[PDB]
Amino acid sequence: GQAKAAPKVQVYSRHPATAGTENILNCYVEGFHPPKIDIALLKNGEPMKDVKYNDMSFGDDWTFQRLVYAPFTPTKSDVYTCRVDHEAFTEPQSFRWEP
Amino acid sequence: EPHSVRYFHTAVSEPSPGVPQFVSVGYLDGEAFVYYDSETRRKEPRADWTSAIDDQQYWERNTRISQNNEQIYRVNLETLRERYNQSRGSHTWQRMYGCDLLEDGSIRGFDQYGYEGRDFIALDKDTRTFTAADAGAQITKRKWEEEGTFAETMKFYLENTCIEWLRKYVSYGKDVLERRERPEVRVSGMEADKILTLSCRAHGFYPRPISISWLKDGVVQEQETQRGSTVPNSDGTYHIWATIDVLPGDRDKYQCRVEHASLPQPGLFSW
Amino acid sequence: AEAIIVAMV
Repeated sequence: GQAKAAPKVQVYSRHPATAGTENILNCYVEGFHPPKIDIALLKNGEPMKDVKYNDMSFGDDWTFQRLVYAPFTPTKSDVYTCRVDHEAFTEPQSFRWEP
Repeated sequence: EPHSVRYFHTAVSEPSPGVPQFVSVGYLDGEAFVYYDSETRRKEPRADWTSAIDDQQYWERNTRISQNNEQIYRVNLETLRERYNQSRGSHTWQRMYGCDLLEDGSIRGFDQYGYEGRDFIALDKDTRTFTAADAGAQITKRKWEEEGTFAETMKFYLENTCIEWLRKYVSYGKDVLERRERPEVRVSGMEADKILTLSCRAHGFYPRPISISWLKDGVVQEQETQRGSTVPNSDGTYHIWATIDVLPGDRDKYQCRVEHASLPQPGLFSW
Repeated sequence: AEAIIVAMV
């Protein structure tokens, strides 16, 4: 009966990334239904500080969208990923930022 | 100069972290300006220009409406659970409505409802009927139609009240709606398996509409370019990327063409 | 501004 739609996830930075510079890291999660979801921004697998969550929205196909974001200073060492858990997945999924 | 106001309602039967029982967000031209959820139970701004609203009773009047809407949708979720003969559990009720004001002054309006993420019922405002997706929805189609009140009322709201607030909103939001922010482009490359992948990223453009193209010597490589969807930044600007797989040899033949209102001519960008 | 009339299914 219920729609079961899995999200697709884009990870990206507010500005072109240059190591050592102040930036904002973005995770955009779209296309999921039902709206129950867990979205996490991870620094080297660990939880990041100062994450915000803009208001959930949705579109004409009724599926939901959410922007999770956090300030960060990217470096050549660190690995930033977005971890997304939702019942249309078989298991939590990870999405990698590319600088 | 077209403009839209839209309100999005989400009501769930079992809440979860991030998902209140009831949430209403108002959008002006796709940017948010009012918020209400069932945990704080007050209307609150989401854009600073809402401080220009001169109606003193605006926030308290709209709070009570939202408090009505959450009471009624709790009831609607219950009605639909019995109608569709469902168990108690996680369930979703959703509604979009609003008006558009087009370039020539004409107007459009919409009122769509969705249950469990599928269509349910939607207003055809210019025949004053509803389209039902379902036999379950036809029960609602009949109730609203035989009573004969609701379609005429929403039609009046969409064509009238909604458009009067939109003109007021568009005027208050003048600075934010009209700004232009140039995209900041970087082109990146990666050779894997004697195949070079070229990536174009446009960061921070406003307004939303943008066209991003990969060009081999000025010719569009439409069926070879893989592009992302327009995605929001935290400041109200947007982001988009487009990649192209090429032969490492042809490499200086490729240019990324970004077309956006902030640029007097399309920007050409090489690696 | 949101509509005053309520939407009872």
